[PDB]
Amino acid sequence: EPRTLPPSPNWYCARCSDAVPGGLFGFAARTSVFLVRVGPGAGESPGTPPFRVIGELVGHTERVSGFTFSHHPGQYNLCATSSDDGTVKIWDVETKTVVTEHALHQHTISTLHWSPRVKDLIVSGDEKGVVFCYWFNRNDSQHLFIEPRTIFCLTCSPHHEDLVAIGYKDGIVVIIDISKKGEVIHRLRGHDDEIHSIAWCPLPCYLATGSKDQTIRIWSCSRGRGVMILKLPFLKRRVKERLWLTLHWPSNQPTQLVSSCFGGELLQWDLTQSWRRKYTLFSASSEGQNHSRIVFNLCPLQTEDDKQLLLSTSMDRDVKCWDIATLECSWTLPSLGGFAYSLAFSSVDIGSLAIGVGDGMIRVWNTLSIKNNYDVKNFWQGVKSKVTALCWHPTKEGCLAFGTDDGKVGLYDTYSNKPPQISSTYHKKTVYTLAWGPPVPPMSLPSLALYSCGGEGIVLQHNPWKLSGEAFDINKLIRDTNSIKYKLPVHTEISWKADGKIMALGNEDGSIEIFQIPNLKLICTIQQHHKLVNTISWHHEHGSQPELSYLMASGSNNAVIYVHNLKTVIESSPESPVTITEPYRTLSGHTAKITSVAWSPHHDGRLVSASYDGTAQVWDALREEPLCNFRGHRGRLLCVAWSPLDPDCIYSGADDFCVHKWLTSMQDHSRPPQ
Ligand SMILES: C[n+]1cn([C@@H]2O[C@H](COP(=O)(O)OP(=O)(O)O)[C@@H](O)[C@H]2O)c2nc(N)[nH]c(=O)c21
Repeated sequence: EPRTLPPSPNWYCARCSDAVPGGLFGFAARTSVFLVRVGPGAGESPGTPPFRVIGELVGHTERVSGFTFSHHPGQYNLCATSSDDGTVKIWDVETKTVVTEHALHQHTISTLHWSPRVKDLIVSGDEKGVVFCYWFNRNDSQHLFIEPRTIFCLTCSPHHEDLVAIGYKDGIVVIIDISKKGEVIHRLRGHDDEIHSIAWCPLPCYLATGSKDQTIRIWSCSRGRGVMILKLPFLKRRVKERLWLTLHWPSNQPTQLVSSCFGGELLQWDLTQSWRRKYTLFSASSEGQNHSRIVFNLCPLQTEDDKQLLLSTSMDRDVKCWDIATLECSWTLPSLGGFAYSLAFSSVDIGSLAIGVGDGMIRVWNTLSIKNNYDVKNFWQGVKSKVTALCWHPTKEGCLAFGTDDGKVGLYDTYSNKPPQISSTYHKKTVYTLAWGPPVPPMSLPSLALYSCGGEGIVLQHNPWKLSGEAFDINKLIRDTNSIKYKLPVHTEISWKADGKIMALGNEDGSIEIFQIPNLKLICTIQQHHKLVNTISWHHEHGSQPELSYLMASGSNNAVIYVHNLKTVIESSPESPVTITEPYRTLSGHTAKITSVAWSPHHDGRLVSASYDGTAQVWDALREEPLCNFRGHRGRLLCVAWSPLDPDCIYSGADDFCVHKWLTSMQDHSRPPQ
């Protein structure tokens, strides 16, 4: 399996993640459940954090709203999910397949719980207050209804196999007996708002409830009354955001109770110090290890080497693992909240990978961290909208160019906390391409200019030193230099040659026009593609044969990839432009549009391509031979990038909300699926 940057855990679900001893962690994300092996079984270096994304539960067609592991010894491999598609599925995580399922619910399911006491019991509840009890082994059921209120959470008793606690949207908490046709045994009034979490005392009774009303309440089953009220402290920061108050009652420390707080802070409440309402802040000493937005779920995981771990899911899109013994953050697994549109490695900071995501946050992945496989920085300043284009500055470290789907073009400094400069001139459509190169008139009359291409077909030339100034339409220069009466084509791609002496423009009609410095004289037009040009890449200038740097790969809405050698036509320097209609090489194999191509900086004529067919293909372009096909993604690939340091390592991003880091040598398939 490849190293994976997963989709964000789902929000506002009382229980859409869970863990089992060993062990294995699973979290709902969009329509799937992603499994994470944690501990010795993850197979990681003694330095790097002991975890790894190993699998995915695929089958649901709508949002997964609930997830629960079977905590019965021997059946830690069984789990259950709930979905907005109306179904409850039982899974086998070792085969990622569905054992059995049901669709008994007639309304949108809220959550579900695997009974801690009965091997095959799974209780679920929907937003009309309907509860189904499901025994999957003998395929039995029990339609129940308690109160005409929206169910938010439910938790089976770990001690009594017939007791189930249910929390509602209005603050009502009930404990029912499922053997007595769902009779309300206790009715707990006190909360004024949504119940988010319900935890029973691990010792055989007491139970704790967490609510949006900022209070935690401990109740006694004997008296059916509340014995303790814990209100959240108004702590200091370390934006209108509502609270989510979830709980964990550690079986090791029955006198302690873990909860979330404002801003995603985690708290450990000492219940013996009742009147003192004494708590301890998680990672109280260290800064920046804590979540920055609210926490939704908490899952206890004891590893095989007896480590007490706690996993948290958050709105800040991080998944964190805490050591309960120290209350410190062991590690962090970042996640994506949208499409992975662009990938770009810096030529200055060689291992620095920038990721353009559809949730309005730029990720910078330090792929060279020895102690951390997921060293990822977030940048949300002045972005908001989807980042659809990225390009590092070629010489200035920490300077990143970015473009958004609403036509914005910006300059972000990642070494500092300076707000990004936003260009005044913007495109009427999505910025699909950015490129650095030598400034052309009128700008040249800065060392490098930032070029941006938008969906409307305009390519703007930006000034780095004066971003708020006026960006120039290069069509105004092309029209004059090459003397063109009729209108110019819709540009869809821009790619500079390595020497900065040649700029290539791809168009909606499928043609690629070849211009040259300093006035963009049209010396060549490639008529090969008959559909919109998506991507163009020039070969690097440090191959065995320096004549390789005249090779140009291109991808369009057709599945066929073309390579064109431009040694002759460029070195001939024709005053009359030349039309080329023959490919120097041809790469067939993909079955859908090509979104991205890139040359390996480690080899000669080795190309990687990203396609809507759901795969990435590695070619030996010179011999037109497919080498390996990566099929890890479940969606359509939007971008691909070669590791600058490892010749065997490639990164890819798709609309499945995933970035995969994979090895060419580990791929069994050689060509795309047919
Ligand atoms: C219009 N357009 C679409 N793409 C590619 O196609 C993806 C999305 O294309 P889309 O038109 O936004 O939606 P659709 O193709 O699924 O119907 C983007 O992530 C790009 O990789 C494009 N890529 C480039 N370079 N230029 C373009 O004008 C362009």
